[PDB]
Formats: sequence, C-alpha cells, structure tokens
Amino acid sequence: KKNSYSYGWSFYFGALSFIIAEMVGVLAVHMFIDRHKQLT
Repeated sequence: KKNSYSYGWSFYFGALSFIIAEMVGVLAVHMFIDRHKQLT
C-alpha cells in the first residue's frame, strides 16, 4: 500500500481518442439526417 502508481503519459491519448472518435461519430449522423432532409 502507498505505492503511488501513476497512470502517466500516453494512456491519456486513448482517453482523448475516445472523445475525438465519439465527436466524429455524432457528426456523421448530422450529415445523414441533413443530407436526407435535402432530398425531402
């Protein structure tokens, strides 16, 4: 106990990549629904 292990560097690049990938995936659906609403 009291080892003070650190989650450190580029592990956070995975956590950042999650947010970036999810912000990608939501915008795709905006493009879908807007692109389909154009042909309505």
